[PDB]
Amino acid sequence: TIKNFGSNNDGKLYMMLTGMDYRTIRRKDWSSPLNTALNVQYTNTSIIAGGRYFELLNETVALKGDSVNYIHANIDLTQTANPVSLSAETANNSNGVDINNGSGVLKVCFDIVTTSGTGVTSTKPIVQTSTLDSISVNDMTVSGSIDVPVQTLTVEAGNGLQLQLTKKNNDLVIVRFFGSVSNIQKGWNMSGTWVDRPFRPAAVQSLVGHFAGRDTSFHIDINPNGSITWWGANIDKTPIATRGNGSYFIK
Amino acid sequence: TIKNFTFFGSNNDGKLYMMLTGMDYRTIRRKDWSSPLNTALNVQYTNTSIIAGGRYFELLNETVALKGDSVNYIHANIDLTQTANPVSLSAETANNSNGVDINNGSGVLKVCFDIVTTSGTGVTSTKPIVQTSTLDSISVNDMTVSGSIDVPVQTLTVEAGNGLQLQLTKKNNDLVIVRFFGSVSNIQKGWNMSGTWVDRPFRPAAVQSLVGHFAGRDTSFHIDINPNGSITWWGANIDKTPIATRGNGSYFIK
Amino acid sequence: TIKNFTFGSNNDGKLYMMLTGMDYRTIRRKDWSSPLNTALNVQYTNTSIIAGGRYFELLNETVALKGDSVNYIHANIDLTQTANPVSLSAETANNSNGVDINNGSGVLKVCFDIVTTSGTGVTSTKPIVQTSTLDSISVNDMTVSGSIDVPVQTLTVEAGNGLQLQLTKKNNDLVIVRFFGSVSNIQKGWNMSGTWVDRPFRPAAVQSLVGHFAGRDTSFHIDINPNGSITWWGANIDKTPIATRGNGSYFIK
Repeated sequence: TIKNFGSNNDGKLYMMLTGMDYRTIRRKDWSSPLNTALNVQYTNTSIIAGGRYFELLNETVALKGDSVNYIHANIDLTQTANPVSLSAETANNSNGVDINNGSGVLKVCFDIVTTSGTGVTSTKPIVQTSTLDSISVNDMTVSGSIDVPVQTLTVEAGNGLQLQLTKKNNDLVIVRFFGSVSNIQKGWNMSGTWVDRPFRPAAVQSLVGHFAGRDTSFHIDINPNGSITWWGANIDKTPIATRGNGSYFIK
Repeated sequence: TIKNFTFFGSNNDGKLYMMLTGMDYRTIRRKDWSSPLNTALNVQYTNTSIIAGGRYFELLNETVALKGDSVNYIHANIDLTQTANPVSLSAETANNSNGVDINNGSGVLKVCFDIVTTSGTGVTSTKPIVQTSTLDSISVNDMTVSGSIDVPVQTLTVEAGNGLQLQLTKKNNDLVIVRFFGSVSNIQKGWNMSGTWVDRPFRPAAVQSLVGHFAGRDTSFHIDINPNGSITWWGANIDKTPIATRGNGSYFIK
Repeated sequence: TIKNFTFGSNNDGKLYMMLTGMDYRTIRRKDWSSPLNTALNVQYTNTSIIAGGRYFELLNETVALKGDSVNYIHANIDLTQTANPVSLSAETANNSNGVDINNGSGVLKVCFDIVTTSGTGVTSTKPIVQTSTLDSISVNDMTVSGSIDVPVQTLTVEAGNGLQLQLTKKNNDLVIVRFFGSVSNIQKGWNMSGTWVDRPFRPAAVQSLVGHFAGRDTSFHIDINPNGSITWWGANIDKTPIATRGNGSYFIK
């Protein structure tokens, strides 16, 4: 059975409070769903979809065998007896239908159940997405991963030197050295392209590199203006391969 | 028109809603279900929901007149004494948000939610005010950030001794990048540098070997930052003539 | 006094808990005005609390404290006590019990404040943290005043030829490699003859990591290849080992 404990304005209100759109859910299994043959029984699961709260209380959905089943909550607000029904479908058919601003049936997938010919072999929930703008927090613990913006830049610095720069969170940069340097003196600026503004550090950064197949090393300074100063020893006309990773903060 | 739902207790629900979403009186929740329409020096909110002070209301074809050649700060104003129309919009020359607690006392709440810049003839750009979620501790599985994460940063300059200087920057109380400066002289391999030890908040759990480079040379050194904060020299021996020491090395505290 | 409001109260309770991402072991709490500390008492002037998705207000509500003690202030919710389901207690420990009052019977106890006293009055107060338990967050900007804890994995590799690597990976992305051991019998371009880097630490692209020979002016680098093998790119080393040290960093992604 399904209990359905409203107004369009409350639907919108609740969606805004929790930061959900029409393509996700809030979901809590208070007790575990139970698998029997080609069926899942939701014993006590609460769902919020489109800001509308409902409960799955010993509600069984029947499955297709040897398949990945996409379990959907389907909300039809005019079906005043049973507004919510469950379906098992061959694809994620979530439709993003706005049931608080317009007519229509909201379909939203919340579970993925894989079956053999005779029973359930695995279950994976659909993620519950909280879409937020700016967060001020004291502490955070992450069990998976944080995805931050990444930008890349290849710089032909001059004299054969190449830098491949990767910047994450607009702050941490790792520079990978490539190419082969020749015709440069200590203290000389390299003769090629300056580092693009978004990768320039606030203060001069000395990055250590290594000459491949040798026991010798160099460093370069990436200056705040984007210029690059050579601080290895003088190199004559024979190019020497330059390699290594160096890291700096922009901020 | 403005549809006023959480009004005429409404103050108890207001407080409840503010608490659930983590908002104070100086921010909003806001959703344009359809785009506002800009026409000459006017913005027409076609279908926008706002929560201000935990009070939910809708702007349905509600137009605000704008000042020309100006940055217009669009405010929602909530005055519970104006029983017939407790919410109104204004376009103002500054952000005049006032943080007034309308759920516990009298007063008019003003909160800016849009910034609309105009030429002489119409809207040239619109930028919403950010919706701030003020949270204490978060446990999350995964996060995607489109802008940036700001984490705490601490810096320390250490006169390590023998002319070596370290400038340490620590972020999230964990990742440290050390920048070498100064010039080293009169030191042997294996000796502790004769100066100041690294302050406790920058000390690593395990010894960290940081590679540096001698400016203008093909030669390098490393130092160890020991868990006790001491710094051990692991370049070759250096005589009386100082040699300039540079380079960035990174380590984790934890 | 305690004024109760959220008392289908069970369904609204679960609804509110789900909207804010709270379980039965935390609260939402806001002092709209400052509590008053008066001798061995705290007077909550105007404080709202949500516990188990139930909202209530502490209005001129005084809790007597033990002297020279750390007092754990609890909200206690017993839905069977219809006329006054909520009461406050000051206790010698955090005795929060996580009782599910919206699905089951029982008294929920949840600590929300820690009030420390001298012999005569309050010396400090510290609120209990309000925990938001969320699944996936999509955000524009975030500011953190404390710290972010991300996953950390470590790996020690007996790489071959005497070279040892200690790798630490954070957020499944940033790796810092610490070199140890002493290397011998290797040439430039040769793969180290030991254990390859485990799959979870392998980079998408070849990473050159610079190291230093302890007590010397000389340096080397190794390449960690996407297949997990490690290629020597120092000068050739004969039979006599040389101690290898240093930190190098790379991104996996």
